[PDB]
Amino acid sequence: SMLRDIDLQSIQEVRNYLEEAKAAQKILEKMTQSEIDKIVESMANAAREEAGRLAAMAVEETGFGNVEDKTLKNLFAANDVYNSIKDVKTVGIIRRDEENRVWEIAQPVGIVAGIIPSTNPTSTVIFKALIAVKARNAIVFSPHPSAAKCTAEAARIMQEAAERAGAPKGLISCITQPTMAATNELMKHKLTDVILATGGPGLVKAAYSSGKPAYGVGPGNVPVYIHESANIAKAVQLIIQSKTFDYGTICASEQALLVDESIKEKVVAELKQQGAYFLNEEEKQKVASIIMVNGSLNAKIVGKAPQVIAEMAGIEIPSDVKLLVAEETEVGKEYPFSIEKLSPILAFYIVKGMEEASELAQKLLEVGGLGHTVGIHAEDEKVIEAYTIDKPAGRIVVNAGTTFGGIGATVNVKPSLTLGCGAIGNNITSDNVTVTHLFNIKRVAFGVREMPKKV
Amino acid sequence: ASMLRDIDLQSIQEVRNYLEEAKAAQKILEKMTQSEIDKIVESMANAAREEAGRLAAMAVEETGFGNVEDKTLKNLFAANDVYNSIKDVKTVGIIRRDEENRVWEIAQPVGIVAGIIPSTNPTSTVIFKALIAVKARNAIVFSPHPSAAKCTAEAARIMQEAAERAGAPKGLISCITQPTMAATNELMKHKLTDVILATGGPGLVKAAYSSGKPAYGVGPGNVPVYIHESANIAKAVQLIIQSKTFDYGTICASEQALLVDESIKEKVVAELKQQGAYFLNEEEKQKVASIIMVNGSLNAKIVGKAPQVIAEMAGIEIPSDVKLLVAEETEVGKEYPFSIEKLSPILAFYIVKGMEEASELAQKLLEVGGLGHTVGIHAEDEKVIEAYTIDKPAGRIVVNAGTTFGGIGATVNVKPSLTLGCGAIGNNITSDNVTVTHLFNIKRVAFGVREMP
Amino acid sequence: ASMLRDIDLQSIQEVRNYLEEAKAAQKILEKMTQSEIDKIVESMANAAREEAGRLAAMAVEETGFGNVEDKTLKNLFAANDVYNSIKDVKTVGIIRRDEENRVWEIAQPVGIVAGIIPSTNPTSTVIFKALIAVKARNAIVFSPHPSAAKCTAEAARIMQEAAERAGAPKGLISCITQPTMAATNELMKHKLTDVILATGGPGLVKAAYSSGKPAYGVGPGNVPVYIHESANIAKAVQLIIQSKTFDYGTICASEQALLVDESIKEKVVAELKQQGAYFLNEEEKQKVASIIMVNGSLNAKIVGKAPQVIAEMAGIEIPSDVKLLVAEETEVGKEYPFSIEKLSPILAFYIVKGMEEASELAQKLLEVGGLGHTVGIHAEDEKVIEAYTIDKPAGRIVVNAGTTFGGIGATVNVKPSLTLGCGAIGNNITSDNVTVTHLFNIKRVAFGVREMPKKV
Amino acid sequence: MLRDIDLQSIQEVRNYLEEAKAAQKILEKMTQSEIDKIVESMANAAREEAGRLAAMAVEETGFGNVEDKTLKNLFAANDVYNSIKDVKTVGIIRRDEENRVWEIAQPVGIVAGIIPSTNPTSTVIFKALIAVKARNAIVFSPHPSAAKCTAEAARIMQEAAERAGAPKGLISCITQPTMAATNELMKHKLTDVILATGGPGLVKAAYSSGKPAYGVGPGNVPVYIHESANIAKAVQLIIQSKTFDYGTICASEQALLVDESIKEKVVAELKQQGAYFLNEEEKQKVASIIMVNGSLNAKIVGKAPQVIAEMAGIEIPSDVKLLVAEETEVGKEYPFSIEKLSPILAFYIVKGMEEASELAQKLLEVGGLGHTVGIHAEDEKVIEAYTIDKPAGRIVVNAGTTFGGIGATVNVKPSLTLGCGAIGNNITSDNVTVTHLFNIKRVAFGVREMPKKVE
Ligand SMILES: Nc1ncnc2c1ncn2[C@@H]1O[C@H](COP(=O)(O)OP(=O)(O)OC[C@H]2O[C@@H](O)[C@H](O)[C@@H]2O)[C@@H](O)[C@H]1O
Ligand SMILES: Nc1ncnc2c1ncn2[C@@H]1O[C@H](COP(=O)(O)OP(=O)(O)O)[C@@H](O)[C@H]1O
Ligand SMILES: Nc1ncnc2c1ncn2[C@@H]1O[C@H](COP(=O)(O)OP(=O)(O)O)[C@@H](O)[C@H]1O
Ligand SMILES: Nc1ncnc2c1ncn2[C@@H]1O[C@H](COP(=O)(O)OP(=O)(O)O)[C@@H](O)[C@H]1O
Repeated sequence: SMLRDIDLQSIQEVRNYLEEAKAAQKILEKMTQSEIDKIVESMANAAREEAGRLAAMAVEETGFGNVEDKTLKNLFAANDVYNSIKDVKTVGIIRRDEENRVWEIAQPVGIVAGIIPSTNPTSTVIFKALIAVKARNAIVFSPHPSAAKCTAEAARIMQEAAERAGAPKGLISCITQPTMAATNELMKHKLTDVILATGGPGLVKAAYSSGKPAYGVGPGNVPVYIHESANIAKAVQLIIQSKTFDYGTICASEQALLVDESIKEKVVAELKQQGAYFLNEEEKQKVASIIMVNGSLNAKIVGKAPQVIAEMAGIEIPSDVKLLVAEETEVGKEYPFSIEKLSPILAFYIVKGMEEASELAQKLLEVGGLGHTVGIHAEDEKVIEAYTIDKPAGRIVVNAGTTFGGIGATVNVKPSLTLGCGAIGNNITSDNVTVTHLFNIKRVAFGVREMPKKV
Repeated sequence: ASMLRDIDLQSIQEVRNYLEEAKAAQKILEKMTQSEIDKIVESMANAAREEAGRLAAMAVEETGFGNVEDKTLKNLFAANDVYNSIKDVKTVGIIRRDEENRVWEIAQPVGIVAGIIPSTNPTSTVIFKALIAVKARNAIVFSPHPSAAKCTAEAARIMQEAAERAGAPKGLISCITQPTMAATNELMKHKLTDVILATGGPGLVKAAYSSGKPAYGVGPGNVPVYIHESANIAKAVQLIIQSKTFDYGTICASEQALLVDESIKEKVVAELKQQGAYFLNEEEKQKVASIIMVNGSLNAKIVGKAPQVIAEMAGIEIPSDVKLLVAEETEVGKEYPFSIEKLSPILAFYIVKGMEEASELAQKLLEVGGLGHTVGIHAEDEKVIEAYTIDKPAGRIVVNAGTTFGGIGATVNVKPSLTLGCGAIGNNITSDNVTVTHLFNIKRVAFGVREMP
Repeated sequence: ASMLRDIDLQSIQEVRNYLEEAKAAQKILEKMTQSEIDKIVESMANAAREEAGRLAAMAVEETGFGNVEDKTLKNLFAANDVYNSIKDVKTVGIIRRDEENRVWEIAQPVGIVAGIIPSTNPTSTVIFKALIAVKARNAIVFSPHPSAAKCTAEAARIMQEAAERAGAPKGLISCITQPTMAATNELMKHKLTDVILATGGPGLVKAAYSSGKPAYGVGPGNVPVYIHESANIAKAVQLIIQSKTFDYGTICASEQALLVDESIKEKVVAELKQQGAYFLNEEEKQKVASIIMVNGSLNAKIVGKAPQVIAEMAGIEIPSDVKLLVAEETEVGKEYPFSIEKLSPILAFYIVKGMEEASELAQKLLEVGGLGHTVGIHAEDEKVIEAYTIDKPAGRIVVNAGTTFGGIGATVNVKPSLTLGCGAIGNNITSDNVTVTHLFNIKRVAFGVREMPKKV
Repeated sequence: MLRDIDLQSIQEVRNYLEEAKAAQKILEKMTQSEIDKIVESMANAAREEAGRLAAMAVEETGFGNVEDKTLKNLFAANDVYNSIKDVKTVGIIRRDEENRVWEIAQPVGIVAGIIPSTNPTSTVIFKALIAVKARNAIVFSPHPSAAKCTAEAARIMQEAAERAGAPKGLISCITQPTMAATNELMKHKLTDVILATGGPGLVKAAYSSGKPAYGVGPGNVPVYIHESANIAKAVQLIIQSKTFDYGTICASEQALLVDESIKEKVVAELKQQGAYFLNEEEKQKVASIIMVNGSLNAKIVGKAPQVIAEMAGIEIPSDVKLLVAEETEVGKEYPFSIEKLSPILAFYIVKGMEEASELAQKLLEVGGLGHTVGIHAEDEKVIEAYTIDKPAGRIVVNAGTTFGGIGATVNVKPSLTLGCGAIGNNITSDNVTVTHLFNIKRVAFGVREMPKKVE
């Protein structure tokens, strides 16, 4: 009669972590800015040394992507995120407004529950560990099952690096054998203060039903408009690099191109030259047959090199092909090329001008991309202003790859791997989530006006 | 063939009718210019201002809470201060450009807002929520507390009518007429509900963060106020009494306990009595205590009641000019009724040796249903203020002001609001005074500025 | 359907109305004499009889299952056999005295009954449940299957109107006109509902026993029939074909697989063919197999359809005088469409070496969605019958009879019923054929006849 | 409270059900004679341990007294055993040759047995006997305040059963009772039937479990003393029943209804046999401790009168056998009109049979519907008239309702699980016994031809 079952063991595990995190966070909350910053620096530096190994671990365990790109993915969290927060004041009085007689104090949310995706398992741990601790919180991680080990390993490195710099034990922890029982327990336990839910909509929904404050994400289905004023060579190059990054595993990555008829041929030609393989009618359907199983995305094509996809669909492509492209006209969840494909596959739509492009992008976003990301390539300022203004996306990327743009690598939004899709994407915010979401502001404010007694 | 009858089913259908009309209304509204929106918002605030007294009378009459003068002032806070704080906010289209970084921001409405309305601030809260929601280009559907169903609906009606006159679409502002759990649940989980603004007790707030929907909740207050020996006592007492006795203590943020430095105790007692306080003796105390808590929870019947009314209920006898009741206290806990949030002109009175002992009791008082809400201190020595305030878990830390008027942003520079988020510690997504910027998302147009290695 | 969106609210409100009306009617009914009750029930059985054909034709027309001749007989079974088995049952006041034990028994109506009706037996099940419920002095509120809403509703009206002509109160018998989960949920959990009679799919029955109310549910059948080498083969095939093809196989207790001794295999095949069975060759079997299941369960579109219609749907070709389809089979499981409950004129045909192998296989077939329901055997060796039947988990173990007519108590002496409890093993509170004695509680008046001791 | 008691207790239930699964399959294979030998050995051990369990039960729960609990245990060991020992439960139990029908006994499988706080050890014995006799396994769940004595009772049963051939795991008991465990037990895949002897909350839960269940209801038994009653004999019978184990059995007298014409004699006779009639001052003090919050006060359950008196702060002679209180009102807020589970008796004056019936009806609606009523009378025509319209499964004539209700002194089946029929949310009004724990399979021969066509 000692606990034997995995659901039950995992609950016990979560409970221990929470007890230890509470005690750890109390200690951490008392430290100075400089004490905190030394801990954060050690972690980022630690992430930097292990970024390649963890990248390789993630590739090995998940079968997604490639080692070089995941290595770069880890460094983004270890470098860019770190740089974006290292100088942020998170301790004590963070703002004084002398003339209005008010000052702001940073206040930790306490204990954070972090849900980690399979696609970005190691990098997402870092990004969250960094911003959480910078704000003086504890954090308990819940991995995607198919990536439990490398995720846990990423967490370990953060804790141990933190500890070397003086952090208490249990500040950073991770469920080692994920279960439904464990995920529910973590989200709802009284000691759990805030949920960062980076996962599919089902899990994000559970988080907004948890009784707890939650920052969730939504899925992407990013349409990109190439206007006839675009630098076509520059645009095709930027897109391919982004689309093929880690073989297209991030959710802000391009899923469909929308192209002005008048430059249609040039863009096609530029694509082919730079490594695109245009599928013919025959090949499309074979590839389409493996894109969706049932009514949802086939997991076996996710983050797979184009040669692997070619073999799987039983077609032959040159070994130097960087991405597959299929010309399409229809949009809907029964047309596999119009959905989010999370792989080096791109749909290709022709448009008459700005209006048909907008109309189509909206159609594409209505398919599970709402509030996430859109892109346009164009040199005409009036067209850019008119196109972007009414698009339902928190990230509207101009003249950049959307993968790198969406996360804040190559455009100036805050570096993040947790992209809020706003209310339209069932989220409390459309922000790239960062350290400022993980502390509350307290306002010390002085009597400055007298309240009237009579009307 | 076609019948209905049970009130719950009718209330559910009503909610469904409102949301549909709200959707259509918001889409038409969303197409309006900043100028057109701002005119609509202006009309609402004007009408609100004029009807403040009438609405105040209905709420006092329907609920039994408070008095018409203070409720009139309360409605005006919403019609004036809240309006003034949002009327110049950019909410249409591009609201910000960052030329050096090559980014610009577009305001995006959340869609349809569900506003839950408490029984204590029923008309003022509708006015406040309607202004910030419509300014952000949303529709809003209200759910009254049952004790205040009629006046709440009337508040909504006045806004819709004021708004529509100024060009707003039909169905933009609506209100459930007979509140039920069924109807509340429908409003919270429905496909058309985009965001919940939940201002109410801990039970409703928990339900809102369990709805599957993005939510801004509140928490309850239990506001402790420290009077330091450096304080201007005569000025502190006056601010305290005006705040505590406002609308007879019905706002979540009213002082509930005074922590007083031993060294000035004598002047404070004398000063309280002179300014209208009645100190209950321990016999009077046990008797008043007997009606504060009822197995279990705060006795609704003393809520927002005049001190003479409360005195009669307890079976004690007090002078007219008496403005509030005070009880001496040493203990803190659910088993000590004078230590809880009382929502009435009743104060606890604790003696402390100094700041360190003051913080300890205050911490203990907050953990009884006040965490993350509001705290107060009266003092003139700036170092004592900083040391005391730095570690208090409250989104509002009010210095040298009444906490009623401070917490809502009337008399201290916090954002005008009647929905006070209590941060993670109060089970809320934010610690801000909720206002117009919380009801639109920002979309970012951002340009390529760097190469990837 | 301008307001069809709120059908959930309408259906709920309607249920509340029906239950309130039911409460008043039953209070009144409970006061009547045995003569009055018995006079009413009789009128209901008589009206059902006259209307048997018209109801039969509505059900066939509305649902597309079955045929008019057989449904007429199904309706008459409820109107005649069920009625006759209950006509003398005492349900008012003191129903039994036991003078030497100094006990007598007083009958107590359960109150208001919630009746769930299947699409396969919509009119006949209304008739059966109405007769036994009212005989026991209860009110009953019906929930139709949505595919069968109109004919079900019509059956209830005929019972109620016929009841009124013989003196019954209004609202005694009612029926939900717009079936919904919301309404079903309301009906099962509502304050005034006392007992649930759930004759429907497994999800609906499980829900009934999750309702907080006492419930009599059913289970599905997957009836295996053993033909032992001692069987009268000519007689058996006749009984089997009649039972299996009745209403085109919609009756759960209908045969689903034959297990045939290897040693007599040649005669059975020949007799089956002569009496109207078509043996599918291996390829015909696959095309028919491919329409048996859609999405991991039975395809509703073949249910209760004529053999020629099934043939057309599968794209195969059979004579017009074929009465049922038969396929040779070796495997058992959900992945073997011929091994599941087919609810249509289709039979599986398994060869077995002897009794012990039949029993192994019989257990396996039941485990695929048939536990506690029905099994059959045809044999003339009493020892073999006894050894085979003894350990089968089925409430009805039918010997030398069609299992359709046997299961329900038409041709064997079990209680006449269209609600077949599958016992604990089938997730039911009883394995009985549900009947009138299940719809009233017994109160016992008992006299002190013994002394409690005072010291140990 | 312990943080992880719930998970280990869930585990224990799971282990028990799985051993019970294996054990029952083995038990089910035995002959009638092997089963009957087992049941007899169980009865003997219950008989031998009656006193030791009684003492444990009194001490752990604070309810009742050791002599009566010992008698209570012996009722289960003897009366129940004797009433079932000759019932056939294996194989063919009946052969109707003219009608051509064989009946075969079929065990329900695994029973979940919920045990009340009032009759912990006696109920275990009772249920273990009828469950095993019908060839089932059973897993018990105690009320937490009686966990140790309940488990001990289960332990003795299994060991008694084992010596005579039973398999291990046949009879088990949750040692750390919890909601989680109870919940796990009622809904578990391996659970076949729930026997729910407990409060109204749990019975509702059992009928909400998705499983077949036999529940009980609460009692609130009114007994009418008609002018035709033998007053001396009636009072003697009533006091014996009412004070048995200090009134802990559910079907215990709670209110007397007395004909005005014999009021005088009855009051004096009650007094003569040890009743103490409370005055207005005493009434109000006692009434104050009968319920706390708006539910029955656990501190008076099964307590001697003197203990109750002291608790209410009144004093009474040490020889007082029961407290009585004259009453006119009926309702949830009149503590003397509700079920008191202790030696307190309401006393109602009535003008005749008709007023008595109305009041009886009102008392039953206060949590006694379907359970038990009593009447003392020698007038045959009144009894018949009084009893016919009472909604109760046990209608006891000229006997104590405690012993009548359980089937000790009137001829209902000896039992400690009393069903309240449909009117009390139960599938039966029977005293539950062994025939409720096996289903009947019917072997039925062809006796008719079906005609294929109608006119
Ligand atoms: N998973 C389930 N959960 C809850 N209830 C269910 C479930 N499955 C069936 N039911 C209950 O039974 C009814 C639906 O049963 P069906 O499975 O649909 O009956 P069936 O005859 O097998 O199929 C016919 C119906 O299904 C459709 O595919 C077909 O077009 C037709 O409407 C409903 O009234 C419902 O209460
Ligand atoms: N260990 C786990 N932790 C969190 N969620 C899980 C876990 N296992 C399963 N899930 C949930 O079940 C589903 C698993 O499917 P997933 O692995 O996301 O497939 P796909 O990648 O094709 O969407 C998701 O909705 C996920 O939230
Ligand atoms: N609008 C509403 N509709 C339905 N129920 C409500 C509503 N507002 C509050 N409630 C319920 O009533 C409670 C309010 O507390 P209550 O005791 O009625 O008044 P108070 O405590 O403010 O004096 C909440 O906890 C909530 O569960
Ligand atoms: N199966 C169970 N296991 C543990 N506790 C239970 C169970 N059923 C009810 N309770 C608890 O028992 C208490 C109610 O006891 P009650 O049923 O009133 O006992 P009594 O019958 O002696 O009056 C509640 O606190 C409830 O949580």
